[PDB]
Amino acid sequence: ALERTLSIIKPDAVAKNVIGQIYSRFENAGLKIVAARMAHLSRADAEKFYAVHAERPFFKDLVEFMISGPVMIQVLEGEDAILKNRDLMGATDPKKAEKGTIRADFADSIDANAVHGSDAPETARVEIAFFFPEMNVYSR
Ligand SMILES: [Cl-]
Repeated sequence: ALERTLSIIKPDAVAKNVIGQIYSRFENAGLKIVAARMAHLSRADAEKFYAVHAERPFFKDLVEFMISGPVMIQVLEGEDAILKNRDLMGATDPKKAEKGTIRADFADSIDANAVHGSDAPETARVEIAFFFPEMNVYSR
């Protein structure tokens, strides 16, 4: 019963050099990094990634904050990986995010919000496949 979710450490949190602290929150919550790479998404990639929000007001900002610098992309595996990741991340608005979460601690605003996590099983499957061939996802 170990599912997988896609996580991105966004360019604001990479720029702060806290990849390690965030990673440790995943690992101490019993999640395992089974795929990882550092990438700089093109605008096009960010758009396909965020397609589900295309005709939305916050789309422009969400793409441009995702492509402003390098990001750290990983597949996290474990029991209830998707929801555990979401608990660790906290609310999308840091202002309304609980103490001890990744966003409360590292997010500068709604746009510069430190991380992404997949929101359900179907989005997790599609996001993992977007960034990684299974050949490079190592279940352990
Ligand atoms: Cl551009």
